[PDB]
Amino acid sequence: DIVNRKVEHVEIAAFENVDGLSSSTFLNDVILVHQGFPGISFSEINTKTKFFRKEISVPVMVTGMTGGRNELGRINKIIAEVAEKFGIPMGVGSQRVAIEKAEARESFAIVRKVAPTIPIIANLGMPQLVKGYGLKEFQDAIQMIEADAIAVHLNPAQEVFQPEGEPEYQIYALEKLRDISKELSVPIIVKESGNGISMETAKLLYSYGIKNFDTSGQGGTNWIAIEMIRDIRRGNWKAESAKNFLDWGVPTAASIMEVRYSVPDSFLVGSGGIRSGLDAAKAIALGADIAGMALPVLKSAIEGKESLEQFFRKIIFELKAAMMLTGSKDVDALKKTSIVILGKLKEWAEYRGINLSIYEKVRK
Amino acid sequence: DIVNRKVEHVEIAAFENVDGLSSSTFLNDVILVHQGFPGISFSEINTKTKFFRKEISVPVMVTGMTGGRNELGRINKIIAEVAEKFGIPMGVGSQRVAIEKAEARESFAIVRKVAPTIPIIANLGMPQLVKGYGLKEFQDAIQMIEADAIAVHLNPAQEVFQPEGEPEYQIYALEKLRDISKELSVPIIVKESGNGISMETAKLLYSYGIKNFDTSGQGGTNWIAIEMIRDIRRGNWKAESAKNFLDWGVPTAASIMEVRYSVPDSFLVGSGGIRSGLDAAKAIALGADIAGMALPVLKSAIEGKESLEQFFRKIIFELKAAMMLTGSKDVDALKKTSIVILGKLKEWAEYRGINLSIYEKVRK
Amino acid sequence: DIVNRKVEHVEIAAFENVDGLSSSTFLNDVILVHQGFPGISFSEINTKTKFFRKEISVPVMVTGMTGGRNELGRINKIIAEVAEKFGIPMGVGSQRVAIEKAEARESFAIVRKVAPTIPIIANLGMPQLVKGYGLKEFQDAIQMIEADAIAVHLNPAQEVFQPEGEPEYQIYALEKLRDISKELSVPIIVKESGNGISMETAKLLYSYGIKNFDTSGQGGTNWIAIEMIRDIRRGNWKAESAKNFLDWGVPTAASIMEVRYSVPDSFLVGSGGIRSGLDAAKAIALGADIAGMALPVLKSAIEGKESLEQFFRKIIFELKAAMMLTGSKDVDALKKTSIVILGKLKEWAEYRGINLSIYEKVRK
Amino acid sequence: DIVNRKVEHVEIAAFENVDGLSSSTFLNDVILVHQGFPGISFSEINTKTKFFRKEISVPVMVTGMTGGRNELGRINKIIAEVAEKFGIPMGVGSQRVAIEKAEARESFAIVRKVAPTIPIIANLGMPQLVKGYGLKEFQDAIQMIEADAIAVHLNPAQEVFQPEGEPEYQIYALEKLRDISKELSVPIIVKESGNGISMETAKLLYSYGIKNFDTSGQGGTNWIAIEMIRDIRRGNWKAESAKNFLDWGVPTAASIMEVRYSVPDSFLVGSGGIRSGLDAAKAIALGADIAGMALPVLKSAIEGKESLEQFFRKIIFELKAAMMLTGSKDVDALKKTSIVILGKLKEWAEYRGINLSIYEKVRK
Ligand SMILES: Cc1cc2nc3c(=O)[nH]c(=O)nc-3n(C[C@H](O)[C@H](O)[C@H](O)COP(=O)(O)O)c2cc1C
Ligand SMILES: Cc1cc2nc3c(=O)[nH]c(=O)nc-3n(C[C@H](O)[C@H](O)[C@H](O)COP(=O)(O)O)c2cc1C
Ligand SMILES: Cc1cc2nc3c(=O)[nH]c(=O)nc-3n(C[C@H](O)[C@H](O)[C@H](O)COP(=O)(O)O)c2cc1C
Ligand SMILES: Cc1cc2nc3c(=O)[nH]c(=O)nc-3n(C[C@H](O)[C@H](O)[C@H](O)COP(=O)(O)O)c2cc1C
Ligand code: DMA
Ligand code: DMA
Ligand code: DMA
Ligand code: DMA
Ligand SMILES: [Mg+2]
Ligand SMILES: [Mg+2]
Ligand SMILES: [Mg+2]
Ligand SMILES: [Mg+2]
Repeated sequence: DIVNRKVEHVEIAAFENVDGLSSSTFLNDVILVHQGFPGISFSEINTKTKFFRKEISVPVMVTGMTGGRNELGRINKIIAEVAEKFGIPMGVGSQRVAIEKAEARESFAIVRKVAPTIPIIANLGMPQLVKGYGLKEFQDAIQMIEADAIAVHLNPAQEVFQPEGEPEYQIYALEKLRDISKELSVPIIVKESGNGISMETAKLLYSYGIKNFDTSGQGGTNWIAIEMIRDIRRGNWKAESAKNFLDWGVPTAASIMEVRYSVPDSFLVGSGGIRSGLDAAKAIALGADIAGMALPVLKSAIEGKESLEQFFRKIIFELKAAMMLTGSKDVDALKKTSIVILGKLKEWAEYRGINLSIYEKVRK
Repeated sequence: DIVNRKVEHVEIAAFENVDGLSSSTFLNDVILVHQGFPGISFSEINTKTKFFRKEISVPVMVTGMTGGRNELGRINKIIAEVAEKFGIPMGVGSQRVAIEKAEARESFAIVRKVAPTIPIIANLGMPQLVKGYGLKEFQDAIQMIEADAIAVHLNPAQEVFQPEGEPEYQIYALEKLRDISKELSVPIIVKESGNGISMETAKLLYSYGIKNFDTSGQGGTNWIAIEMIRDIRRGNWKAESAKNFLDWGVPTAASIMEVRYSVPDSFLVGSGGIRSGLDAAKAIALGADIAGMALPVLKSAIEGKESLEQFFRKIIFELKAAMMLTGSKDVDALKKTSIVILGKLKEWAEYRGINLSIYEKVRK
Repeated sequence: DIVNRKVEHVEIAAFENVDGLSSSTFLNDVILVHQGFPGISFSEINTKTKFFRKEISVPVMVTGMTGGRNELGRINKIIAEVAEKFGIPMGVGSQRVAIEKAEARESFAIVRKVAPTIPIIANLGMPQLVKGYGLKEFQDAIQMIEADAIAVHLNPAQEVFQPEGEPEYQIYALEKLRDISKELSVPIIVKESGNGISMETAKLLYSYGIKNFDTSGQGGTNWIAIEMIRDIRRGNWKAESAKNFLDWGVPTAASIMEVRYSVPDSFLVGSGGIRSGLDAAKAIALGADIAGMALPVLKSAIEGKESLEQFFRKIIFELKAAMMLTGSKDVDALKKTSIVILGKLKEWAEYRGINLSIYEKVRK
Repeated sequence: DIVNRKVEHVEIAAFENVDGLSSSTFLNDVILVHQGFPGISFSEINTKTKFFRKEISVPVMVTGMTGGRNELGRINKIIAEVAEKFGIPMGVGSQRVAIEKAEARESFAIVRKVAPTIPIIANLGMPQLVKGYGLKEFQDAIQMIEADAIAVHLNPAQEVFQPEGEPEYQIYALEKLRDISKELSVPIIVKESGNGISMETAKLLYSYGIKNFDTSGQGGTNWIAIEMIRDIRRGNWKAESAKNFLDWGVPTAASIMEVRYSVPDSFLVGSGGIRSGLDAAKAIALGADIAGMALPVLKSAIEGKESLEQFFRKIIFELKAAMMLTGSKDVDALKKTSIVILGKLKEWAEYRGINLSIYEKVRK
């Protein structure tokens, strides 16, 4: 019933009120400057971009979500087969459960069966690095789905409020991670889980050789909220404490700036409450290399394959519309299109010593 | 039934909820400084100003709206005959439909019949320049109403979400436009359609010899909203994507600043959600040479001639009041009266590198 | 029935919704810094201050309001006899009506009968200076109540929307005013009427020898609103235009700054929506020499003598509390106590080039 | 029935609507930067800190509240015995009543009986120093509970609106306080009472040798509100005046900055509307040495011992969570962890000349 937590996560995320609960992406404060004369035609817009060694159709990825059981695997199947069809990369949920129990291995292995060509991304938790995971468990997760990269997740917020949570993040784990990167065939992405990557955390990770980040800021799926609900449900007293932390974290937009600024040469996924292609566009324009999505993908896949195919169409169209309307012929042009940064995001950046002049240069 | 789109545009704009829907002019953030001692009498205020080669009574124009059918032409008739009476210039709707079908030619030609002296402004769409329009179609549109100028419209936003939309804006079209200006007897205005002119777009247009701009920013008629409604109505899936773009664009006030700043010597109409003579006053004060109106004129003309005559009286009075209360004896004095720029418009201008010092100089 | 407008003004102001209607003082944005150790006792706080040649008990005045009829004069009687008792100066309403009709002379003359010692301030409208008033009409108004000063009022906003309004403010009127000051035995105050004095207006007035100003900014009695109501009532079409100007003007707080800054050595009444002793305190602290009130005094006087005596007690106490809690032993100490300027007032001051450094110096 | 005021204070504070009534801590504007990789384990977080000569378990204190009667003493008993159990320091309510009546001495003396080891802090009012309290009354208060320090309270705000209030704060009282510190065996803390310490007040107190401050800013228990309620209840006319001052004071967060900045080397309690361990965390991070609480401790103690034990667990956990999620191994690390200062708090600090650069340095 670490597999029970797995179904509870999906069940709450999908059907309960946790999307952006008391949180904010700050994407509100980002405005793409409209170009009344785009200088391009809609049909010649090229959404292709690179994702490590492969090429992907759209600068969007599905980030890690689930696995560890049947109904969980058949979700992963729906996601993967559609992701394949659209040429967009897919992460899988934490593979811990598949390392601990061989029955859960199938619900992850299905992904590569049904999606042979797209980038697939493994997933293990940072806490497990403190609790005696090493080179072989990583290679396990990797070869189990023939992953093109592995995502190690940061979730100290969640672990703290989780009823069975493991809030251990000793510096030792980074020495280990860095050694494991020596021996690994594929690159590592470090990703948060709804609470965002600060420039301190980015710089630290970078100092240990981490080059790929996934922001996962607040404003999307509220993981403190999900554990709060699990806490309420067990009459665990932590529930009320969690309530005080519902807006803890770096908002996604702020995280994107923070990471891009503190480690310019990084490969950067901008995720955490990306809900439309416009949001994807803003995130990329703001500094991300690719935009990441979880929850809305889950909600669609639960409704069935074509429901999700319609979702990706809507996202892709939206993105292309933002590109069109900024005169951005391809992903590179979008990355350097004109933006306005307003309100709280501005105040944030200024206080954190993010120089708006030198920032415009770093993003391009 | 490109004529059907023409009636549907009028029918939605006039009777459905699209005026400023999730959009904003930012005119809110503009404050005309009250002068307790004006230094003038109300009766000596002179609202006269030049409009290319003619002189107009008020620094206000009715911008292009409709034509292509009977009930559409009898609207144009009401507008034009009232515009004439008040000595205010009038643009007509897109003349594409009249180029394609000779029956629609009457609904445009009526305008010059009933309004012999005021500036009348022709209208063709930018996409048509990529789709084989040229010198002769322009001269057609012009001589068809004995136009004093022709407005070429930017509507990539609209075209994108339009169900039958043509979102093609290749750079070629500007090379063509620039050549057509060589041969044309009247000047060209480039205008947007509810989404605004950025300083990048202004500068580009200017580099092709365009000197007359009509901002048409967001915060008035929401053209994305109108197409969304047409999409909902056809059960076209684009409807929901459109919903995400309802606040896409440059707000009018911001656009005025952007144009005036990036191309100081421009002749500049400030339009997009101008609803009162106070709005007109702000737009002029802010940097516009003349203020532009569409939707409220439509709504009045639909109610009848005198309903619209009362409207122009209200607008004029309001304008004169703002002039009086700023001690502005004439349109020139208004253009350099004292203002305050606040809130989001300030943040916008700062981020976009609009120097408030050097701006005050350019508008004065 | 210029006497009828007099009754209607009181009747609307007193019983209808016009106090701060869509307007704002910006006093919100002014904060008096609390001193946990004041350094004084409440009982030793000295509220005394000078008012031209006289001394007054409190740095507060009742500004001009009414007269011209019986029920209007018996209001002036209640106000005056209470003002006398409290040693606070009182302005009277416009004396135009008393110049035009000798029956109205009594409703003004009563004031000096019942208030022999306090400063009484005469009142005439600026428009009348263009319409043939001069030295003798001024001396009339003065000697009619043995005034210690005369207030000439600026009301171009009001006159514009007034149904029988006279919006004439030629520069000639200042040449005349300046000559009339030559021959007058008492000083002149120029005051606005709900719409505030800008720094341009202040400077202009100053260049004609005017040294005493009464801000009367927006956020209090909305005089555009009052005339709008009169308009609605006569089915006058101006009603709707007025509605668009409901928030026209300089907010009181801004006006105080603007005047103090542009003419440092001025004697300055801060009025326009002063509703509590805290408001009075903020206004003085901000830069006013004395605080001015109209509407709330009217409303109390209408309820009877003791109702108004209780009002002045409440005001005085409130003021003293603010003085106590800022460690301000007397009016001078309050004028230089510590403040915070926030929000929109700050943005206003910055845009209008009011240097916050050099401002803090000027207000001391 | 100065003991009646004691019962009324508790009875209103506890059961009526006065917590943060029209007031604000500004803690909203303080954001602790989330660290996705903390670099520590939750279990190795050390919350210990020094409190004068003693060491305390948590950087939190219960600030002074009550005493003077039986049901008041049995509250003090519950608080103290729990405070003891958790190793957190406790202040007692004003000991005036125990100096005046020997029956009230028991309700204070109980505290040291049931809490032998924790720091206990005496309490006397600043007004009593002008009304002939001296060395011996201080030593009385101290030895009556074997206090480790004495808090003298600033409450001019309260005294002003109190029906039986004594608003006397002559400078003389500081000369006296300073002399009394000569002869006293324990240190003196100066604390406010819901209205905050300004940098002027801090500097003044410091110039008289005061080194320990307790901010007690607005946004928590509204003492003006409490006296307002007492006023309403006695039909005292001051009630309405009080209403106008409900948001008078320095917001806690602002006060913390102001004190830390004006007197860097101070020992500083940050109190006034601290309601969660997150609030405690923010206050310490911001500049406080320890966080202070009153009202929520009262409310729990009223419900019984274990209700309050649960409360302290909740607070401690919350605090440790904030520490964890900022990678703060101990109280010192938290004091120098990364923050963002936004909105009104930023505007406040800027206007008050608090240099954000030189501030970041002072807080570490
Ligand atoms: C049901 C669900 C389970 C998830 N589980 C995982 C996990 O196993 N590992 C992980 O790194 N991310 C996990 N995520 C977090 C996402 O990858 C993502 O970083 C975060 O939810 C923010 O994106 P969103 O707001 O678009 O969902 C999960 C999200 C959802 C909705
Ligand atoms: C019913 C209607 C039809 C319009 N059609 C056209 C068009 O043919 N060509 C064009 O350049 N502008 C067109 N406009 C846009 C206006 O000229 C104007 O730029 C825009 O609506 C913003 O102004 P408003 O908010 O005052 O309406 C149309 C507006 C309306 C309301
Ligand atoms: C009923 C009434 C009549 C007034 N008439 C006059 C007038 O005769 N002359 C004048 O200078 N001010 C006049 N005032 C304006 C006030 O002196 C004051 O400047 C303005 O009302 C703002 O103050 P308040 O908001 O505290 O009323 C009048 C105000 C009221 C309420
Ligand atoms: C019932 C009650 C009585 C209090 N009485 C005292 C007092 O005797 N002396 C004092 O210095 N502080 C007194 N306080 C004020 C607190 O010590 C504290 O400074 C203030 O309430 C702000 O903290 P809070 O918002 O956490 O309650 C009292 C607070 C409460 C709730
Ligand atoms: C958002 C996120 C990281 C979800 C997985 O949490 P978990 O603690 O259930 O993962 P694991 O199975 O690694 O404990
Ligand atoms: C606001 C605006 C430009 C309306 C005309 O759009 P359209 O696409 O119907 O014009 P055309 O007839 O040129 O296609
Ligand atoms: C607020 C104010 C100035 C009221 C008097 O206006 P008015 O135009 O009735 O005065 P007058 O009697 O001078 O015309
Ligand atoms: C918040 C606070 C200081 C409460 C005690 O006030 P009080 O005036 O009842 O105290 P004392 O007993 O010293 O008069
Ligand atoms: Mg886990
Ligand atoms: Mg078109
Ligand atoms: Mg008049
Ligand atoms: Mg007391």
